[PDB]
Amino acid sequence: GPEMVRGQVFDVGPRYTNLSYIGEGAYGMVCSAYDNVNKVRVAIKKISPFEHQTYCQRTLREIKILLRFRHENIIGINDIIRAPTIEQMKDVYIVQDLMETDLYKLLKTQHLSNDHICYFLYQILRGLKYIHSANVLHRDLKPSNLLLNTTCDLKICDFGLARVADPDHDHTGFLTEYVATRWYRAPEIMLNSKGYTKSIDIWSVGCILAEMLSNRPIFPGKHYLDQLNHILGILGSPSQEDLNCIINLKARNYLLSLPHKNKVPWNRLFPNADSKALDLLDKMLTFNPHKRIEVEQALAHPYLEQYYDPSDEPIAEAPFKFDMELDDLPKEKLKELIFEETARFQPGYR
Ligand SMILES: Cc1ccc(-n2nnc3c(=O)n(CC(=O)NCc4ccc5c(c4)OCO5)cnc32)cc1C
Ligand SMILES: Nc1ncnc2c1c(I)cn2[C@@H]1O[C@H](CO)[C@@H](O)[C@H]1O
Repeated sequence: GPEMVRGQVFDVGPRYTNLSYIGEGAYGMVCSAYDNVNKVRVAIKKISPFEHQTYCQRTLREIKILLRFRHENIIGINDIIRAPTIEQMKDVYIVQDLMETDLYKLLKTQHLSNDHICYFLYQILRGLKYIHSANVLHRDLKPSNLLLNTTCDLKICDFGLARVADPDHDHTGFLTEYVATRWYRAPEIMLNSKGYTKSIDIWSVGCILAEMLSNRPIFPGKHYLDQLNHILGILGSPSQEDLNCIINLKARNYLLSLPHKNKVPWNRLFPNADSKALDLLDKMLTFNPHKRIEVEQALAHPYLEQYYDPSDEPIAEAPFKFDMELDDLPKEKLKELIFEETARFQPGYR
């Protein structure tokens, strides 16, 4: 019959066998398996998105982007398995390089040395440099989306919320819904931004750097608005100039309605941290997204000086483009596009 794991068919045989559970998450079990062709254990994520129209959006953009990207610090797609017809296609299996852990799990069981933190940050920013050079935003960076192995190699994964950048259409209203993980959301997400600019990913990296420095999320909000209160709990109330930058008056008055908060100095929060790391952290976690440091400026910061090397930091061929976007297309048209996009892996084909 068809192999299966924890009362669930993982119909990846005969090529992939000897399965073993890793974990779940984005409506999909993840297993390792032995690839009987390439003779190596691989990771396989099972995805069932065709009931819900958003899950289809997230699946298609992920596949499309990850098939186009080629970068040491970004997880690739090695194979995609699905039924040969389509009405049979109820599941999609995406085969990827097997990594050993992720930063989230690592931080649960280890305090990182400064040397380790510096190197992990470099790799995160090296990967991000590539993504942003394609004008793509990851939009959900966090420790559990950073895969690792014992040799300290790092790969960014989970491009389900990724989009082509779009600063022209970034403006949105106060309190707009959002899907990305609360603790890593830039302040402007709660104020006037849909997260369509590169500064949104830099904020998230700053959050991760703070977490590596202390093994504690720096901004653990419990609810939507509470998240913004935590951020101001460290940054302090916004400056006059920064208040004005905010366009719509609703968000502007909400900020005015908050009690004044004193800025907690970085080296008071992290007394044992490298002062160069704190200087870069300060520039990544800046309230005003226009003043926030850019990925190449972060790579060129004194903290990363032993690694920064543009000749060893690939960039993209040219800006990525979605021929048409996916936020209106019905989930049946999306399934079709997922079908064609995955056909290149169907045994046979020319
Ligand atoms: C409790 C506990 C604590 C710590 C550790 N580990 N594990 N590995 C290491 C390790 O490498 N360094 C030194 C270091 O800074 N290396 C950077 C580097 C590694 C590869 C590169 C590289 C740089 O440039 C290219 O390739 C220090 N401490 C470590 C393990 C456990 C279990
Ligand atoms: N390619 C991989 N190698 C190793 N583990 C992986 C992956 C992938 I894709 C996902 N996971 C595991 O699923 C969760 C994502 O953080 C975690 O449980 C994470 O360990």
